[PDB]
Amino acid sequence: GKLTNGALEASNVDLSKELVNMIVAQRNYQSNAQTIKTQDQILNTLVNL
Amino acid sequence: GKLTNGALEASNVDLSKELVNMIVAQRNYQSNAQTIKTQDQILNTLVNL
Amino acid sequence: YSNEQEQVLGQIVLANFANNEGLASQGDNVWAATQASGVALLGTAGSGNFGKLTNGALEASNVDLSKELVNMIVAQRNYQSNAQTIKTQDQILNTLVNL
Amino acid sequence: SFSQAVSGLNAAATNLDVIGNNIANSATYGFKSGTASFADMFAGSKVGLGVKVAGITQDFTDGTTTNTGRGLDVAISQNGFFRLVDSNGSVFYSRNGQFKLDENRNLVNMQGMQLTGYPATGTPPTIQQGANPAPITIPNTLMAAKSTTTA
Amino acid sequence: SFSQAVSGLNAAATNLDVIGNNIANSATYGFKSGTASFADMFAGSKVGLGVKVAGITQDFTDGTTTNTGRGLDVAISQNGFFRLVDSNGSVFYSRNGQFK
Amino acid sequence: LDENRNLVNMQGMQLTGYPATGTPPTIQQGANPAPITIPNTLMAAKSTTTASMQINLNSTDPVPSKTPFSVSDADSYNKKGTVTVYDSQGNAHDMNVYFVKTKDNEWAVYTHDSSDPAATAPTTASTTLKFNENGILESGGTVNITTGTINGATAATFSLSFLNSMQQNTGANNIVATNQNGYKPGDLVSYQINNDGTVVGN
Amino acid sequence: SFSQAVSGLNAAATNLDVIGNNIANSATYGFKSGTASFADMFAGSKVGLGVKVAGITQDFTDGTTTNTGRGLDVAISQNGFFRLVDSNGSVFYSRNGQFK
Repeated sequence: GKLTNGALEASNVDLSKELVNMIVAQRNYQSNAQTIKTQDQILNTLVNL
Repeated sequence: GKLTNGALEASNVDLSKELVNMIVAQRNYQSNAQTIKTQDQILNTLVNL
Repeated sequence: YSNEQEQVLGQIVLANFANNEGLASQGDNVWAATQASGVALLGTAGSGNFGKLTNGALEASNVDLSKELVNMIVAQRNYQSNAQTIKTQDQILNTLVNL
Repeated sequence: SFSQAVSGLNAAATNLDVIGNNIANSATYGFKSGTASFADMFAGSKVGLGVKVAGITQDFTDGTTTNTGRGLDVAISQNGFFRLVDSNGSVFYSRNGQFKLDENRNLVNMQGMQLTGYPATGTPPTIQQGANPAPITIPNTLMAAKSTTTA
Repeated sequence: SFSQAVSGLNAAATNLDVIGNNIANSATYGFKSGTASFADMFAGSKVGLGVKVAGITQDFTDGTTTNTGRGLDVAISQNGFFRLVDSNGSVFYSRNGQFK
Repeated sequence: LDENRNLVNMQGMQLTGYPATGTPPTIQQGANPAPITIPNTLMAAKSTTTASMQINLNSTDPVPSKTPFSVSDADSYNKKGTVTVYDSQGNAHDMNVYFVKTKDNEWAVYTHDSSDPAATAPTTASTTLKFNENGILESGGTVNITTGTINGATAATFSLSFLNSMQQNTGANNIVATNQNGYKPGDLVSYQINNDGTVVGN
Repeated sequence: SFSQAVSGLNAAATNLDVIGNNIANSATYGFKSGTASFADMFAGSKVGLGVKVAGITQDFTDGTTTNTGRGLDVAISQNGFFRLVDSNGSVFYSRNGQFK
């Protein structure tokens, strides 16, 4: 393509899209933590008989 | 169409029209956010439970 | 045209069903007919039960922001309220299994 | 013994989903907001087993007309929809007024649906109401000269 | 889940963004105002899936012909577009009547 | 509504209600309850059988100077009106009824068919109305008037009632009450339910 | 919601636009005064919905008759319009008398 002097290309990042994606990612991260806790207790009962 | 000499096109925008569309779009945005707040809130109670 | 002559190429056909609430929205903002909805029952926009049109006009979304916002708060509380039942059922079963 | 309890969560989520859908599709011209419809269940003996969902019902009542100008846009004020066809030939119905002419010079909405109507046949051209619906197109060809017969 | 809402949230941002550009483009000479059009979604169930932008639409009415007094300035009156080519050779069409 | 125009709830359970029968259909309080339906079938033409009209009269109106009765002459009669009646085929028959004064407190009424030019213009008085001293009519208000046959449509016979007529000086002749029991065939437009529980369709 | 208020906003802006256009056109030799006319909306409910613009009505009273002294110019005294045809085709109607 063509060029243009006296100008620069931006970072093409929108905080609107990232903030909503950050919230979703955090919950997904929170959620999987339940499985470890669930798997931990489900094994604690068995070893303790 | 005819080609008027020495004339230029206007901006085709009337500020009075968008100065209120901006406000209604904003109010829609906080409404969405309250949803997504509720979605985060809901997921939050269930995950901590 | 430039000959001061008027010509017609067709007319807009309208289809009103014998039963609403039977149009399953598919993909974009369109509806597809099926059973429990009746025949298409084509017609013209002038007479019959089909209403008049208006060129250069468009319909709004027929929604109320105020009604949805207040229903949002009520919906959330109901969704949290049921979560209390699950928590109660969890504790009530935990005491029995552990004796 | 969670069956009745968990059923409420699904209904509550579904109810919340519909509310979110209605507010998400705001300002859409061909939009028709829905509504939740619930139903209790009783299969045992005097013990509620939970809730059911009977389907979402849209609000067919018309909205507010807006003057956007143009010529490829019409509105409906009472009962009556539009009939649209696709490439395969299926029949679709919508209330969207947004129309455009493509390179094939057809009355098409923004998605690719062909507007249908009664074709205009005969000399002089006229619209017959007993014919099968056909796509409405605007040809670039000019009409042939007419031989005078009646004055 | 977030799907019923976040998409609409994104849609809302777009609905704002297309306005902001029009606010910024209020001084250019060949601009045409733009709005957005949306559309709902439906899964196998009868519950909505959210909303996605059906697309950005532009208006093509004619603005006022501001008089400037320059010789190499021309303005269209109805349907029409000037045609331009670049160094590479691509074809483009516009309405800006600024020439040098 | 169901696929076949039946009132039904969201679960497919058919609604019940009072069956409607009669011409015009009514509600039977003792009839066996039956499912309520809203068919879209069009009602046919309804023949005109009963009509009513009340006309106010003036006590200071002079006798017409041109005594012979004429249909195209304004002062040959006193009052002319358009009576909209319908036959068994729904065709619109507009009747021209003419009022003429012959002596004190006595009027002669004529009937003319306007939708049918083939009919003969009235020249002889159809019936006579005699008002009492106080202007209250006592008898003679029921007159049988027949339509004209056009396009293979049977003529319509209806009884016209001049009941509840007054003669006191009201200044000028005016029309306040006109109605007919026959209507042209129509099609269903919309339906609604009243607070009393019946279903009424437009 | 905002529908009533925004519709009234638009109607008032349109009326102000018409008034401004009438002020601006106070010197053209064939102008006709324009006015707005509105109407309200009422859906199946009982509460009002807003206001449209029922349309723009031109005034067709004859103005004064200035005498400039040129020969190639006329002015109509009553109902009637000059019929003109430009370039390709089309039949336009006018009342201005300045004839090139």
